[PDB]
Amino acid sequence: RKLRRQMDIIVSEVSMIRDIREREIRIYTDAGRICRPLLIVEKQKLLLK
Amino acid sequence: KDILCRLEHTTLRKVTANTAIYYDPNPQSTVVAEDQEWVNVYYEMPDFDVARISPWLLRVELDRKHMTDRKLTMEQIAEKINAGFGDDLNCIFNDDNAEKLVLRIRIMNSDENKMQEEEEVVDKMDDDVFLRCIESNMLTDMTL
Amino acid sequence: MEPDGTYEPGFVGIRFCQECNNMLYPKEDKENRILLYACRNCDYQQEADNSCIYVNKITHEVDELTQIIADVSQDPTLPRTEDHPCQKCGHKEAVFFQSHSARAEDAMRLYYVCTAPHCGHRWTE
Amino acid sequence: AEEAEEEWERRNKVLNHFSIMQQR
Amino acid sequence: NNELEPTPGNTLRQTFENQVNRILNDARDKTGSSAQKSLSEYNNFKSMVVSGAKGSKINISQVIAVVGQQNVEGKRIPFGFKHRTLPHFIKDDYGP
Amino acid sequence: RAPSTSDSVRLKCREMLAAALRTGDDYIAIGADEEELGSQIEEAIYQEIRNTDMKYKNRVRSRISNLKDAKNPNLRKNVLCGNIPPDLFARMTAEEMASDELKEMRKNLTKEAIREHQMAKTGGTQTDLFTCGKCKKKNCTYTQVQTRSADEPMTTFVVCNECGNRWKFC
Amino acid sequence: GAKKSAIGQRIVATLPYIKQEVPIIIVFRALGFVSDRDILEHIIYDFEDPEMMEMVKPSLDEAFVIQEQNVALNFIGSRGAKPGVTKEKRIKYAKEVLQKEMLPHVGVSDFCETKKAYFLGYMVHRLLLAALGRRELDDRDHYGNKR
Ligand SMILES: [Zn+2]
Ligand SMILES: [Zn+2]
Ligand SMILES: [Zn+2]
Repeated sequence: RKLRRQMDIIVSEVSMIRDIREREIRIYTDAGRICRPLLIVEKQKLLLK
Repeated sequence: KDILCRLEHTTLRKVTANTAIYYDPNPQSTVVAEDQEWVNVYYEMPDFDVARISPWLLRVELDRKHMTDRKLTMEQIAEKINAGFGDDLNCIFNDDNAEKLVLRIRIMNSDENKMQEEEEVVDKMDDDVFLRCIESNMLTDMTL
Repeated sequence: MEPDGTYEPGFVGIRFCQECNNMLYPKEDKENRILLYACRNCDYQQEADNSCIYVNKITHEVDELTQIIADVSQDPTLPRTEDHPCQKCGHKEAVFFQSHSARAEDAMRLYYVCTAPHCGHRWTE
Repeated sequence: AEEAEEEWERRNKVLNHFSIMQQR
Repeated sequence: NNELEPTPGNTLRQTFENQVNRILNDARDKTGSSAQKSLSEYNNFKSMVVSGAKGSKINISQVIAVVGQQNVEGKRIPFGFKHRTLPHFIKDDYGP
Repeated sequence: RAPSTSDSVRLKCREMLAAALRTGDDYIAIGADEEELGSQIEEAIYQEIRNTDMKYKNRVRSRISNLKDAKNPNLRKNVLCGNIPPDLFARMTAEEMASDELKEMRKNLTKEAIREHQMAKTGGTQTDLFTCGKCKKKNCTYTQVQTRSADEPMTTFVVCNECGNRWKFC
Repeated sequence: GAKKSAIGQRIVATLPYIKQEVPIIIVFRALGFVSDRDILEHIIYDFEDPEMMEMVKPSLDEAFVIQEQNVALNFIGSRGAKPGVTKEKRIKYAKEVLQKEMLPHVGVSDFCETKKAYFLGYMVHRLLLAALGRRELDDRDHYGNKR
């Protein structure tokens, strides 16, 4: 997650998913998914300065 | 609500709570500790043809929470199982005051020509797979 | 012989051989009147140890509490509570949830799970 | 014999392995 | 807390969805009765309802008081987003 | 009065009934012999059947387990004394001789648990607002019908439960 | 009726191209695994759960009829068509379908049969969890499950 926000991982395709109930970490980089930007919130505060 | 017990299609699978396959050599002296004095005090049963029956025991368990919800007894279950498959099927149970409702089933060996009398390398029915067919046919076809 | 004891004789899951690595089928020896186990591909045989070899109609005990690990508190998508008296140590910020399965569990009682290090336990209130 | 004994085994499945090795 | 008495005829989860049905129904009907007495006969909005057209008592609360429950196929809103409905809410939240 | 018989099967069943009363050591303080009362119970069962069949052996099994229950000492002491007659003990109409102590309280809540099943059902309705003009009571309900329709205006239909009455709100 | 009386525990999946339905445990015999210890490892990595055993126990009986790996390669190609009475030609067809046709995304090489066996076990274990009582049903209208 830290390297994804430092212009090292393509955020327009690579998606990271962590699940605990199924213990399955799925990562899909194929075409067909719809993504959109969001405001990252860190420590119940807006990261945007 | 008394007529509801006769009209509702109460399946036999819902009544039975658990079913296990045990290995009981001596029928009078079983290996189960909690169900030892029940199969021993019963002596009026003609135990003359039970020495060459099927040693494999198929003990079923009846749910007590289902008895109080559908209003059923223990004398109406043994009289129906023996009247479905045939007379070559033994049935026994205990009172509804112990720790759980159990029911043991056995076979009725004629002790005459049921032991390789005519050889015939075909094998009628193996004793290990004989109880699996009845266990899966009584919980669906037989209806109280 | 009283309605108080539970039923847990110890059902064996599966046994492995030492030559074929297959599940052994139960059989009976009429020469010794005992219980033995053998397969079909080989001729390996061994003595028994118990009697319960089959079970039918599962799902009766509390199954939603098991089949889960203590890593459910690392997900920040779960709310916290103010319960601090624990059964091991004493830490607040416990995680509570239902069951989330097929039957979803008829009991709506919450399952308090702590998040403090050095624990690995689970209970209910 | 894998093509002659398989069709008859799935039809009824009432046999034992002791009768197959003895014939061979 | 494992102390609620379920309704005889259903389970425990089917009882919770039934107890909250009469709470939200009485909540949207009590507030609508208070708005009926506030509007006088001079208001032209009530004249459209008293005349008998495409408008009744339920249409007044949905624009001033409260709309109500938006059920789907009779049943309530199911779960299709990891036992939730929207990511804006927390898990295990049965809020109205 | 101890009845006697000549059948071989009947003489064996009377001896097994005496062993059920021995468990507990209750016949010593009362004074009744287990052999005399054991023959009176088997005689009452054979009087109604008068035949040796599988059903005759089912009734005997239901009477031995009721006497071997160590959790109900008061149920067995009532037969050895003079509270419960020996012939009436095997004439049914009692629903399994095994209550008292704590079992009697379980049977009371058993019939009450299934009785309340047909009381609340799945719903309720009944808002109790409209007044019926046929039985001077307010047993009317509402029906949120007609949302858009066509040119017909919407109207909440009011159908009274009792006495069978219905009309329109507008 | 009177044979096995346990048809409900069967699986008989519908493999591509294949006419009728064939069991899935026969494929494990062709992947180079002739023991129940290795096949159970592909399904779940923790066999210490007695609840997950009663579902796979009746399915293990269908594997004792075919023990040799060469025999499992013939049963698959025999149901596709009928190239006469030569059993040798039916082996080559089952070799290319298992690699190039069956699961092409995991690899179509010859040495990929080892990696392909572990991928099939996870698919079987996931279906058994929802068919027993430990997993819900997947939604079809879920946009995350579509492209
Ligand atoms: Zn073996
Ligand atoms: Zn803790
Ligand atoms: Zn009326």
